[PDB]
Amino acid sequence: ELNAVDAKLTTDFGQKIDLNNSDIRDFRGLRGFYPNLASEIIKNAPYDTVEEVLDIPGLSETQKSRLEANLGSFTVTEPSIELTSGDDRINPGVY
Amino acid sequence: MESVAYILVLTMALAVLFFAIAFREPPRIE
Amino acid sequence: DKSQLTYDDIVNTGLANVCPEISSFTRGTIEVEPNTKYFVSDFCMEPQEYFVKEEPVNKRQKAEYVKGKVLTRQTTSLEQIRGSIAVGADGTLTFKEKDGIDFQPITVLLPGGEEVPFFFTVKNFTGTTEPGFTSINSSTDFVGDFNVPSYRGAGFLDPKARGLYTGYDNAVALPSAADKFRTNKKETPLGKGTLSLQVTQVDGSTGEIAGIFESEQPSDTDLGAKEPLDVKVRGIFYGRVDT
Amino acid sequence: GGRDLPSTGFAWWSGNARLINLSGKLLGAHVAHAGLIVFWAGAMTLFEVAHFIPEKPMYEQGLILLPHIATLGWGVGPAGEVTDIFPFFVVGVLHLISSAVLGLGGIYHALRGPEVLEEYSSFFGYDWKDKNQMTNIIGYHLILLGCGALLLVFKAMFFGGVYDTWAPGGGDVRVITNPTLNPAIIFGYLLKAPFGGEGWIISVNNMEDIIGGHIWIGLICISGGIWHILTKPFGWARRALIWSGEAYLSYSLGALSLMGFIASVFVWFNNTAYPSEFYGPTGMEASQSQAFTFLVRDQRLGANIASAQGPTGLGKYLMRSPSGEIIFGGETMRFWDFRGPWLEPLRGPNGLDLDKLRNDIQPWQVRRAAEYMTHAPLGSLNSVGGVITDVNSFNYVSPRAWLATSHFVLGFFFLVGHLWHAGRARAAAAGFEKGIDRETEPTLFMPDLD
Amino acid sequence: VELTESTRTIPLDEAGGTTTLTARQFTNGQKIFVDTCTQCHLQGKTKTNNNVSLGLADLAGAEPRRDNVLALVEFLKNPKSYDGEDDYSELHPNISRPDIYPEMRNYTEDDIFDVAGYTLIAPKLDERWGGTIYF
Amino acid sequence: IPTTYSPEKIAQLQVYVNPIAVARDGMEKRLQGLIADQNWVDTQTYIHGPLGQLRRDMLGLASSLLPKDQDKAKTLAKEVFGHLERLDAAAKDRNGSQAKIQYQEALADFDSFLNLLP
Amino acid sequence: ASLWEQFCQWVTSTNNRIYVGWFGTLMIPTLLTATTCFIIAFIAAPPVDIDGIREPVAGSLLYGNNIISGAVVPSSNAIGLHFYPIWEAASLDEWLYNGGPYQLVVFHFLIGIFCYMGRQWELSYRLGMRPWICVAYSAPVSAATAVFLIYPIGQGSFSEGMPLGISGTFNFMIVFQAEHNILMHPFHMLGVAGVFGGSLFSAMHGSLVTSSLVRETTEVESQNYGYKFGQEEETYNIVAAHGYFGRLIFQYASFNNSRSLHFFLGAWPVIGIWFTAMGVSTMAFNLNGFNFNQSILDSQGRVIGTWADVLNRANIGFEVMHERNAHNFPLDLA
Ligand code: CLA
Ligand code: CLA
Ligand code: CLA
Ligand code: CLA
Ligand code: CLA
Ligand SMILES: CC1=C(/C=C/C(C)=C/C=C/C(C)=C/C=C/C=C(C)/C=C/C=C(C)/C=C/C2=C(C)CCCC2(C)C)C(C)(C)CCC1
Ligand SMILES: CC1=C(/C=C/C(C)=C/C=C/C(C)=C/C=C/C=C(C)/C=C/C=C(C)/C=C/C2=C(C)CCCC2(C)C)C(C)(C)CCC1
Ligand SMILES: CCCCCCCCCCCCO[C@@H]1O[C@H](CO)[C@@H](O[C@H]2O[C@H](CO)[C@@H](O)[C@H](O)[C@H]2O)[C@H](O)[C@H]1O
Ligand code: OEX
Ligand SMILES: [Ca+2]
Ligand SMILES: [Cl-]
Ligand SMILES: [Cl-]
Repeated sequence: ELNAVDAKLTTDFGQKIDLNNSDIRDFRGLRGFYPNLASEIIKNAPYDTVEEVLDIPGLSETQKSRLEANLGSFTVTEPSIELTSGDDRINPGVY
Repeated sequence: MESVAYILVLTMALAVLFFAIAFREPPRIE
Repeated sequence: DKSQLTYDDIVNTGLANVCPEISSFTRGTIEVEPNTKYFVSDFCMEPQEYFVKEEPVNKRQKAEYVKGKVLTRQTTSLEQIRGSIAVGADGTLTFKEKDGIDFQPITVLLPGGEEVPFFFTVKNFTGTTEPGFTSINSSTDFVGDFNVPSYRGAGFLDPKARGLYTGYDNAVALPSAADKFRTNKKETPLGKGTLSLQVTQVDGSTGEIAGIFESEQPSDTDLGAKEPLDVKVRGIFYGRVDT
Repeated sequence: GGRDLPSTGFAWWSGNARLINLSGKLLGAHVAHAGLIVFWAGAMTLFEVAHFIPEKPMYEQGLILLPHIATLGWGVGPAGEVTDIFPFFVVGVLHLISSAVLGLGGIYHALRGPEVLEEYSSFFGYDWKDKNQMTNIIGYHLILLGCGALLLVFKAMFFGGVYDTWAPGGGDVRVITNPTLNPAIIFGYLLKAPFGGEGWIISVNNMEDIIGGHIWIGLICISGGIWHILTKPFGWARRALIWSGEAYLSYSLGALSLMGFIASVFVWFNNTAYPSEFYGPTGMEASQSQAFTFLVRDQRLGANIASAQGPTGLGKYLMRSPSGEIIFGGETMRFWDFRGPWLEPLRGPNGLDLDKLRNDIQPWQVRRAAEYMTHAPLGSLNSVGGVITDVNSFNYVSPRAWLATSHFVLGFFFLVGHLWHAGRARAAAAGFEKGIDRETEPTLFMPDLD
Repeated sequence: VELTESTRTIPLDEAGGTTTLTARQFTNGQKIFVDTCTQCHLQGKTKTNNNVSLGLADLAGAEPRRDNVLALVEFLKNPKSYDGEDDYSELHPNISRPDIYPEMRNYTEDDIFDVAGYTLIAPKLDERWGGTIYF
Repeated sequence: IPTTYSPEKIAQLQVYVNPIAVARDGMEKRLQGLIADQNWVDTQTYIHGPLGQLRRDMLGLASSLLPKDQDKAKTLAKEVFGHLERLDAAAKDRNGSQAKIQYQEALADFDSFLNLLP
Repeated sequence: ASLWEQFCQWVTSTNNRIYVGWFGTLMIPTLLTATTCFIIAFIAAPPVDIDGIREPVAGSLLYGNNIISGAVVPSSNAIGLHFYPIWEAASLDEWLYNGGPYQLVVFHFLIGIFCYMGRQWELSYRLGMRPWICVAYSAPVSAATAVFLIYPIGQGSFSEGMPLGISGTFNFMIVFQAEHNILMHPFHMLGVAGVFGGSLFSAMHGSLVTSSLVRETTEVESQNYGYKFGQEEETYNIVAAHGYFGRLIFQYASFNNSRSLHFFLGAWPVIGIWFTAMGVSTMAFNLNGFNFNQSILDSQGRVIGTWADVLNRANIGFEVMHERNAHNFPLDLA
């Protein structure tokens, strides 16, 4: 039987960047995200849908415009504790 | 039960060491 | 019992694993409002006694707790924990744990040779009192729940390099029997613990509370390999409620 | 004076052993070798100055003498920046000219002086059996060693001070006005365990402690010098020791071996008398810097560094030492006894304080940690920096690594010299250094073992 | 093959401009990279923060993109964060702060141009340029 | 030889005087309370921490000043560092009175250093 | 006459079957302590948290090891260089968990072998011998001190000392190579020259002496009975051995003086092992073996590999997998 993150990689977590589970390094392909906007996204997790990432308080016009410019790169899955415990979304042991 | 076999073979070597020191053939000048 | 002690005075003495105490008895109260929030500045927790619940071969004999000795050294204390105490509209008192050094891995040795590692923690602890409280006093008792995350992280590797998001998913040392083992699949679920913090000593002039705690939690499963044992931890706690 | 093996019984590869009972030639060999030591000091300092980029760190440029001069407070300012190139050049020039003088003197005594000084003067004439004259020479050398220790004290107290890496405002050349004369502190440095967290005398952590110990060392050496000049060796010393030139050489070899081992450990662990602005970080400093650097980076990313648990269950950034102090996590848990001027601001009474880590980290501490982590004393023999799996693009080996390695090798080979000469001194004083006499072979008169 | 002109031809700006380095310029930029950059950027990684490496994809993903000469020169005058929001003048080595970074106070503008040119040429000579620390 | 603060000179000064202003502001906000509360651990970590670049910044200021205002600024900076050293020694001794006197002396020498700036 | 002088005469007696001496009065207690604790720990010690990450390693026979895999596991990385005797533990079980037996065994063993070297000198002095057998023994002593003491000191933890077991020694060597590239270190090369040449010259010496034995036995009995213990005369023809060996290579490559030959036989492996002890002791301070990785470039600048680059690929594979759960940061600083 698959473990938890293998079951996640079967889902849309393996195709693009999950606002609830994906690490901060996955936000580097989106211009203007790493490190500030990605840190705010990870800090304000979880999200029920993708659109409430535009409802994060503290978002200036530039951050809102860059999140609207790349809304099609994001999904939401159920927040999995295997990728979240001990701040693995910031440092999962990968350099 | 392999631990018994390991203990026996190590003990055999250490007993050989004791008997070779304590009960060697004495070197005699002749 | 440190107050003015320099780190040079404390280092290698084991006093850094000791939570601070109240200076004297000073048996007073902290007057609280009906519906506001206060901050707990440096909440500390020194575990003292450790018990693991026995699983007998029977399924009807009473399980009982057995004391354990700590194989790790004086690395068993939580400290510098920030949190909040909320007073309710009925009058109830809600202690909420925000952050700090709020976990320690602790291995306890049982009679019979069983070493039980566990994740002693106060992580995300929410605890409530009885209703009708107007002052944090010696009858204040926060009973509630805390999260016990898995002892091994999900990046941990077992001695055959199997883990959850890293490592093999099979026993590579046995190539024709690689997928026959239940320990091939790892899991790091969230367990639950129950903690009671009974406040026994309050200092009104400084906002210092102290008392005893009893916590109950699961032990390590080693990424789901074995069933978790029940670990009861008794000890004492200290904190500074900001008024 | 025999200069061949039929006239001496020593072959050419043992040929300086022909100098054992030839005092004036022996004095010439010494003075000539001393001149070699001062020559290397001068010429190496001139080389290091000629290969010095002063806006570059000294530890980046393979320098070992300019850090020693800078530690004394010559040509340096706050945080070890070189203000003046000239004092290093002066120290080099002075050693090189004094070495010329010493080489001329050594060559004179070795090639034209009296071969034996006992037919010229009773003051410089020494017989190895003459215990009083050898203790007089001990006393002279002791008086001058105490004067050198007091000269270091005079430099630190009345001549501009020394480099204090622990000084408030950052490390700087400061004048030591209150050296610790307390014998409890100074001599309890000698009773501290040579292990983790105690460090014997390697853990001397302030310039006041060093300067007070050097005042005590100067007083002790001058008192002991006056002692060996005023007294003859006592009966227990005469009955326990071998009294011969090879014996005294081997005693000094044992002392030198001890001192080389201690110097290797001193440059490896101590960052007070070997400041990291000049010698680079220690291994412990670089590991703690790596842990602190990634704590700062992940805290800037929003990670809760206190509550972050690692894969093993210990904290990823912060954990407890076996006595309970809040220390950096990871393998650096082993280096938790490290103290440094960039890290002591973030240390509370219980260890690393959470409030200071949360809101008191300065950019210079981040810069210093990144520099020290990327200048860890790890390097190939061909001077390729970093871990040995790294590719060839970083030309760096720490001076701490070079100094510790060299002086550990020298200390070991001087322990080997002590063993070789202590054994030969005992065999020669006992009379069987040349082999077993056939007629009086001692084993032939003993009972059989079984 | 040789160190050809196509190997030295690199993007100059964001508007499709290109510049071709000289052999001497490439050698000087390499020497400056050995002397000052490699202590953290050995083989194109970044030991202090390997999320932000010297790989070409890493340079292209910055705000604004740093896969051209003038962008790397601007980062070496006024370094920013990866998203361009924060100020890294007190945290990354640069030529505008000789007080805290004296190892680069003797570098001219052409030296910054040469080291930026090497930083753009070196990724197409090494396939492990900008990878994981241990790669 | 400007003999007056040039328009570029004040701008060049700014890079050094901003950490100096920050240090002065935190000296009259944090250090006084730390000494008054007998918080000697926090006093020592303040004078070695956020004050940990005071020497370099002050000496770069005093060198980057006017051609005839270098020496006076340098000796006032050295007096500040001396008072901070004696305050560190007093905090290690846990002496309140000496720490207060040295803090006042450091403040006076710092204010004279500030009056030297154009 | 005095009781103390009678004790001194017994201690320094050449008529003791095993020589004690003053170095032996330190050797015998330390070595017996280390031997007893090593045997008890090798059979029945519980698992030891060597990396200080609560990942205990079973080292003893009763916990599933065999002779090859069994080891007295080094003390915890959490201890580091800290002195960890029994009385510094809250219980014996905690002491066992943190690797206290390794510290006890290693410290008493190191004192004991230094006293063995002193005792070798002592007995050579009491027997009227020349004294330098202890100098030859100082090469294995230096190697043992390098791997049990000096490498922990330089690395800052007794968890980095060589484990007291066969597979533990192999683990030490493999991690050593991945981290220090010891094969590329010339001091290790000098050590390999020392051991290969020492075995070569042992085979040469033995084969030449056995080849030139004087006929003193029949073809039935063993030729070793041609030598009598304590005989005055030589048991083999050195001139015949020299004639053979100076025709096997050439005349001036062969020793004719037996004393120079035996000094060479002593000096070669001793100097080689001294150099390799210093190599391990200097890689304690991270002065590593040669790094020739990406040393050859083509004219474009592309890396042309050598055998050192393949060796580095092997070193990386050893490094990324070692202490798999102990590293949290990108660089293995120590
Ligand atoms: C530090 C190194 C050192 C020093 C100071 C000495 C010193 C000495 N050795 Mg010696 N030796 C050494 C290393 C050293 N050795 C080594 C490594 C070996 C092994 C090869 C030997 C083997 C050896 C033997 C076999 C003998 C000595 C002897 C001597 C003594 C007299 C030499 C003599 O009369 O002949 C003179 C030699 C010359 C005139 C040749 C010229 C050499 C000159 C001195 C070169 C130096 C000049 C320098 C360039 C000028 C600088 C001066 C100034 C202008 C700057 C002398 C005191 C002899 C002795 O025991 O005395 C009784 C003797 O028999 N040594
Ligand atoms: C450890 C070093 C040392 C020692 C013990 C000696 C010892 C001796 N020397 Mg020699 N010499 C040396 C080094 C040494 N020398 C050096 C470096 C030189 C080169 C300048 C000389 C050149 C030399 C010559 C040309 C002669 C001697 C002679 C003598 C003999 C008689 C000297 C005397 O008593 O007159 C009286 C002593 C004094 C008046 C003391 C004066 C104080 C000194 C010279 C100045 C102070 C030294 C320095 C400034 C202080 C610190 C040293 C510094 C490096 C830190 C004597 C056995 C003579 C001889 O061969 O005997 C027949 C002889 O003619 N020496
Ligand atoms: C380097 C300079 C120097 C030298 C070469 C000597 C040499 C000598 N001294 Mg002297 N001494 C010196 C400095 C020196 N001393 C100083 C600076 C002082 C002032 C404190 C003295 C005061 C002094 C006195 C009072 C005596 C000597 C005596 C002696 C003679 C025999 C000592 C002995 O047997 O050793 C061996 C010592 C022992 C066997 C005693 C046991 C000591 C234990 C084993 C030391 C433990 C050290 C430990 C292993 C290392 C850890 C370091 C730390 C914890 C101590 C000898 C010729 C004796 C003599 O003959 O009078 C003229 C004598 O009674 N000295
Ligand atoms: C305490 C001794 C010591 C130390 C720590 C250093 C350290 C350093 N030196 Mg220096 N040097 C020394 C002595 C020392 N040196 C001496 C005595 C000389 C005069 C010859 C020099 C001349 C010198 C020059 C010209 C240069 C250096 C340079 C350097 C730097 C780089 C080293 C390097 O890569 O070379 C390579 C390493 C080796 C060649 C290793 C050699 C191993 C030796 C031979 C081992 C000896 C074995 C043993 C003792 C023999 C007896 C054993 C026997 C019983 C069998 C480094 C900081 C360089 C630098 O960067 O300058 C700024 C530079 O170019 N040194
Ligand atoms: C200052 C300390 C000191 C002093 C004064 C002496 C003095 C003496 N020793 Mg001793 N010894 C010492 C330390 C010392 N030793 C050390 C540290 C060791 C361990 C290695 C020894 C081991 C030793 C042995 C085995 C012997 C002596 C012997 C001797 C006597 C004659 C030696 C000679 O002529 O030199 C001659 C010099 C040479 C033949 C050349 C040596 C060069 C070496 C092998 C390599 C040089 C390495 C160096 C680091 C440079 C690297 C070069 C590289 C780049 C190529 C002499 C009185 C002899 C004796 O017992 O007589 C009484 C003797 O048999 N010693
Ligand atoms: C006895 C003997 C010996 C020995 C010898 C010796 C050991 C010696 C020595 C010697 C010496 C010890 C020397 C020296 C020298 C020095 C000199 C001669 C110098 C100088 C100077 C100068 C001239 C300088 C200059 C300069 C300056 C001023 C600065 C700048 C730069 C220059 C460099 C230019 C032998 C072994 C051989 C053997 C035989 C016998
Ligand atoms: C400066 C300094 C200091 C100081 C130090 C001091 C003060 C010291 C000392 C010291 C000392 C004071 C020492 C010593 C030593 C000793 C020894 C090293 C010894 C010995 C021994 C011997 C050699 C013996 C032998 C013998 C025996 C065993 C018995 C019989 C007889 C005989 C002889 C054989 C301090 C750290 C504080 C700070 C920093 C700096
Ligand atoms: C003669 C000198 C003294 C000898 C040493 C002292 C006695 C120690 C050995 C006693 C003999 C075996 O003693 C006993 O062995 C068992 C079997 O492994 C150990 O048992 C241990 O391992 C077993 C399985 O491996 C598990 O149940 C458990 O992990 C632990 O209890 C006991 O901890 C030990 O008490
Ligand atoms: O322990 Mn044994 O090995 Ca010397 O290097 Mn870091 O720490 Mn751990 O990893 Mn790789
Ligand atoms: Ca640099
Ligand atoms: Cl780590
Ligand atoms: Cl491993």
